[PDB]
Amino acid sequence: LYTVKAILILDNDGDRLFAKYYDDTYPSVKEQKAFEKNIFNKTHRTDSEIALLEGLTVVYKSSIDLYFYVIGSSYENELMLMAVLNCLFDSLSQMLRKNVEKRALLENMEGLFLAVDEIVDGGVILESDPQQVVHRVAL
Amino acid sequence: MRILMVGLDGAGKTTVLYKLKLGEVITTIPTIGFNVETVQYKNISFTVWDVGGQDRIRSLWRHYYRNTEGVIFVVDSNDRSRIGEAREVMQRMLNEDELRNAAWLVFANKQDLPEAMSAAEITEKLGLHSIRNRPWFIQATCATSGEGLYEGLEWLSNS
Amino acid sequence: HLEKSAVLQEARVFNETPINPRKCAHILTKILYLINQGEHLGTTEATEAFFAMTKLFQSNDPTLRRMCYLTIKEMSCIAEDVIIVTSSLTKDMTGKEDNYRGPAVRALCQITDSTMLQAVERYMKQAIVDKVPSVSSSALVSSLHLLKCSFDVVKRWVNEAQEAASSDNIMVQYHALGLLYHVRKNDRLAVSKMISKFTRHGLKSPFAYCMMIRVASKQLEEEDGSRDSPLFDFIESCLRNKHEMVVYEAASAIVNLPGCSAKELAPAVSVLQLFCSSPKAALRYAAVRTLNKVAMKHPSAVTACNLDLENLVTDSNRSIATLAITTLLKTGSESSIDRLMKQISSFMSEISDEFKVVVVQAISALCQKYPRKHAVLMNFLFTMLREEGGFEYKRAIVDCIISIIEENSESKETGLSHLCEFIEDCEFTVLATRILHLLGQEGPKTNNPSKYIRFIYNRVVLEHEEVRAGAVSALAKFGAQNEEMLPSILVLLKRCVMDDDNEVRDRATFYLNVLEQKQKALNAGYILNGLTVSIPGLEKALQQYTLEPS
Repeated sequence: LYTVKAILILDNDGDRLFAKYYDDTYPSVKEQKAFEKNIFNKTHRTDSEIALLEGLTVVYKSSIDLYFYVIGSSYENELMLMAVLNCLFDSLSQMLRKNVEKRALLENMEGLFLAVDEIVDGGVILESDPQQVVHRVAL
Repeated sequence: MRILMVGLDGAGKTTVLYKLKLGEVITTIPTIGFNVETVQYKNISFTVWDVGGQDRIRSLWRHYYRNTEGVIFVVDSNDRSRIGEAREVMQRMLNEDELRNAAWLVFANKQDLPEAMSAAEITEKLGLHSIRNRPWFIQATCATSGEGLYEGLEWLSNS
Repeated sequence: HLEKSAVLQEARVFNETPINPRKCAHILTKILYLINQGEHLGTTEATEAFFAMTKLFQSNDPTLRRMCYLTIKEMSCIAEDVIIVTSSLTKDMTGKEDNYRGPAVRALCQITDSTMLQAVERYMKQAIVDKVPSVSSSALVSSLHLLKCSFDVVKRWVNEAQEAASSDNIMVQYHALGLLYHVRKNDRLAVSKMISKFTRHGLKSPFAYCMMIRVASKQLEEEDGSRDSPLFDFIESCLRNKHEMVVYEAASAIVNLPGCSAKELAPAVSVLQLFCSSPKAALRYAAVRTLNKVAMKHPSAVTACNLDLENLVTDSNRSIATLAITTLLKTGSESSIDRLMKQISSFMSEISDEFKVVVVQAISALCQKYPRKHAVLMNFLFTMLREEGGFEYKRAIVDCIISIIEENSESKETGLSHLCEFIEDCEFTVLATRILHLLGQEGPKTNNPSKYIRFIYNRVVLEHEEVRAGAVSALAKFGAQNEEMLPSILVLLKRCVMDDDNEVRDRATFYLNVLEQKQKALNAGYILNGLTVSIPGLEKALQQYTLEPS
């Protein structure tokens, strides 16, 4: 039981606006931020549903001032990961009552924290239905 | 009004609480933890923290001391072997700074049992007469009938 | 954003009388923020905050309940007397609504230990069977965590877990089958029964397929007693549902280790299954591949080739281009190597930095891995030396030299000699060490050592200690192996360079004194060819494989 390695929603530098680690491989801030900077550097300023970083398929999207991440295994493809990443974007948008930017996330830090935990649970994909997550969470 | 109800295991603390809240005599399990409930009596809303009396939990009561306006100490009047132990627990409880001004109400309980010690007997054994620093009262109770319970809530509300 | 101390502290009021769902929930949000923003809690204040929160469980509000689940899991390990919160979680857990149901089981089960395992079971059995994915999946992941604390309690849940397995709902099934495989296991055979039951079915759950493919990938013919085939009628060997990841995972295992052989509607020996998905968008990445395939990656390789090769050449996007190199690498083999090498040559032109180092390493590495001759490998290794001139390293001097003395040595030294003409001290410690080590060790009669010596002599002056020390010791061995050489050793060693620097002096005083002064029983003994300091494997090729599409 494992698909998603980690989820990060990063500003346009790779610094932690947010990350919640569905791996046990980053718990300390220094390394959680390093990871975040690492994934953001590869993936950014080339938007696609694919990136390969650290031998893992990284699926990412972007907004005005954020890049949104799911990191998962590379034995899969973008599309499986993408379903998590689409939930992540979508659910935060509907939850916060505003599209994902740094402003929406900061506006409601609580909605963001709770919403992401419903999407991924210890690296298993707990939820992937944006609607379900949003009802499930209370602001 | 904030109330802490403690006593040794099997004294009848939860029976008392749910008799008061539900007018019902429930079938208890030992409380590994607390029960907390709000009870209305005569315009007062008593928030009662019933904290389990077995040893592991007994070690934890001190976290519920702070903010306590009154203390209900339940005693099983039929258990003579453990009365000294009750006395020991209660005496050092009386030394607790967070419990310093809290009203002290002893329930001598299971008064319904033929050989139950009397409230006077219990008062002597627990050393209640020697409390000069705050309000105390002893009340014979039967939590199953409900006897003495509201006389307790009454006394307490007159803190 | 926040300060961990202030927020951990103000939480202590909960422990007393105040419960205020709004205030406490906020304070909790702040805790989650301290972690999220990236901060570390202080233990005294954490321990205190944890005992305080449990009082807050009395008030049942969906946002406060939510805060409480995340905060207790994060604060659980950096807190004491946490056991009190179990009851409160059970109380919450039985309360109907997904907000409580799912999030509580997960928070409760995390805190729950084998003593406590028994308590959660009634509520767990009720939560696992749910076709409402939140409650069931959280309960299924929760059970996985609990297998640690106590196995036996979790095992009883196999029936509820199986019940969830029968859903075609993606989560409920993924979690149900995945968890089951872990749980019921006491022997292979009982797990195998669980898998066969779902196995005949054409799911619409890609995740279940994937988790299961992995269990399945090996030949299982004892599924539900016995059966006459490794058969998987769920995509692993079948292709009932198309979706490029599932299709890729399945196709690479089945082809040369049947999970079942090829069907007209489900290729599973033939190379096809990957290939029909192969022309695509970004999606193509799974599809285009290979791995194994009948009988080789090469007939397979041709299909997909248009896709992998055009992206790899065109895209100087890192994200696309990486998928394109991995995909080229996958369609590769012994045969493919002609094609793979031209492409990899081409690739650095798109991304040229580290990627440059990697392609000049790759073309050599591929030649060593997939034979186009060992000589060609050396010639590629020259091209690597030429292009980078510094991203070769120390491990390269040892690996190039060891590899070289299989055949290349006379040539390699000579090539190296030419290569040394490059750049006097920016060429690095390592190249000088390679021409030096090789010229020392071979003792050129293939070319005149005088060019080599003249080249090395200049490099030493302005380059690091380790090479200058290397140069004296090499010279000494060079003396012992070849008598002729001794006159050059003397002009070099008297110099302030190859001796009388620092480290270089100490080694030199020894090496010199043994050659000059002493018998050279020692010197003679010491040179057995004049070999390296260690003989490892062939490190470059694996390194290179991962490093290129990063």
